[PDB]
Amino acid sequence: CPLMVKVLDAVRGSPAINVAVHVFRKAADDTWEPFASGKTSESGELHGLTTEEEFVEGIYKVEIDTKSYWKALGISPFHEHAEVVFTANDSGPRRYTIAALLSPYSYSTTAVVTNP
Amino acid sequence: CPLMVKVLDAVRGSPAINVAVHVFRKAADDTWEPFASGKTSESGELHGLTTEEEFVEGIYKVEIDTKSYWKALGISPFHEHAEVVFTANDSGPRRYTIAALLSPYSYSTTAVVTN
Amino acid sequence: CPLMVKVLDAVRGSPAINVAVHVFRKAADDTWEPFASGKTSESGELHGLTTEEEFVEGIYKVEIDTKSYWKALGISPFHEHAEVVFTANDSGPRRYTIAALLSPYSYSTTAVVTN
Amino acid sequence: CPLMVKVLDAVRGSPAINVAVHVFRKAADDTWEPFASGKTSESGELHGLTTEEEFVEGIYKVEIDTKSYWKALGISPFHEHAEVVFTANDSGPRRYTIAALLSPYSYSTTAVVTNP
Ligand SMILES: COc1cc(O)c2c(=O)cc(-c3ccc(O)c(O)c3)oc2c1
Ligand SMILES: COc1cc(O)c2c(=O)cc(-c3ccc(O)c(O)c3)oc2c1
Ligand code: NA
Ligand code: NA
Repeated sequence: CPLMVKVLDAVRGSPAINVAVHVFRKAADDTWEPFASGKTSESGELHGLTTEEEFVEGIYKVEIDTKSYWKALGISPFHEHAEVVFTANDSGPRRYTIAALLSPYSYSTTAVVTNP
Repeated sequence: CPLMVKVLDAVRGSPAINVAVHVFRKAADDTWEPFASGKTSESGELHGLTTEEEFVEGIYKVEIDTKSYWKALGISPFHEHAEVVFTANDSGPRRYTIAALLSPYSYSTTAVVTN
Repeated sequence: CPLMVKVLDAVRGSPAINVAVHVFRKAADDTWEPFASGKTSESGELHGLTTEEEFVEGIYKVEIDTKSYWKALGISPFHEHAEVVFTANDSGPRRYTIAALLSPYSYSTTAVVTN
Repeated sequence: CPLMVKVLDAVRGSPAINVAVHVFRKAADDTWEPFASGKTSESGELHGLTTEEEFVEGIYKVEIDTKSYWKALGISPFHEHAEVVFTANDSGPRRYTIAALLSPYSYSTTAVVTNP
């Protein structure tokens, strides 16, 4: 898979398990079209969102459902979600790992991009 | 003003100057309505976006134009922009500072909410 | 003052108040010599640590007592402290702000160096 | 191995390769004794620093040689190194991953702690 999402919990020092993730792709009319979705596993990772064939050039938005995550742990957090927006595959196919590190009032996100 | 945005550059160890910032309010039909905008100052800060009277409870989005910032420095970045989406809540402290720390392939954002 | 320390709490979205901070200078024999210290204020800031005359070039270490901060809030943390080690350089801009953003199992630190 | 170090480069969007790491353990006299060292691989990971038997309770310091890393890439960075200091194994053996995300004037570090 050319798109993977990894989420960590900075309060617990653990993977962030059962985090919902929705991916969108900007359409020709400039709307955000639903592209793929899933949830993180016990390891904090979400694999299998898409395929090399389907993951064409485009502008993609990875929404990480942080508020839904934190509230289930009894924490009222600040953000609604984390949104990671990027152009993909503009120089040919790449593999993308989107990582996020979550706290109730803060998050950081990183991308690791590799050429297969 | 109840909303301030502060932007820092983790590559040069400096405020991120002249960065465009757009704030939107979520409307009843779920679209994003322009609310306020500006450019960060020489200190990386953008003050005066709104007033107590206008900044009612609701969902807001702060978009920070990170891509143009990095391109003006000759650096190829990953993200189109950084987006910070949150609910304004009258029960909490009254002053919101949205801080962002920028790198070409990463950013971190924080909310400092005080009285 | 050429050196300021700012500490933020990523769990509560607030300044980190009453955090002990110790600054050390590296001596010729490689040991760490106490240099300045204090506690962060209600704004999470510690001003007045040193002066231009005393803050000569060299290697400095800023230790932030994060463990005591989290324990006073009833939260079990990972780190003993956060340590920031850097060289002061007269060629660069003259004012150093060392910022730290704290979580129980993580921290991030940044240097904002300006004139 | 119960101690692993992972390092990422926030400028390049890549693993941070060939980063030197020195681990110390506080001795009874309160000095920092050299405990293990190594360097990150092509994946940004450093495995095999220690063993379950040798990684006893203690206060450990993981020094990540960030300045040496960045200068080789033609970047004069701010910090000398990142130092991650923590008590380990105080409630019995655990597995620790120390992760760091590096920029020239900033870094963030996280721990993921698991119970085997
Ligand atoms: C199990 O421990 C791991 C494993 C990873 O793959 C990762 C990873 O891929 C990325 C990061 C990370 C660390 C600090 C940040 O501020 C950030 O945005 C990301 O942590 C990990 C920790
Ligand atoms: C001038 O120095 C300052 C001043 C500030 O108010 C701030 C501030 O409000 C927040 C942060 C900050 C630091 C690290 C992060 O990972 C992050 O997301 C934010 O840095 C500052 C630095
Ligand atoms: Na192209
Ligand atoms: Na014990």
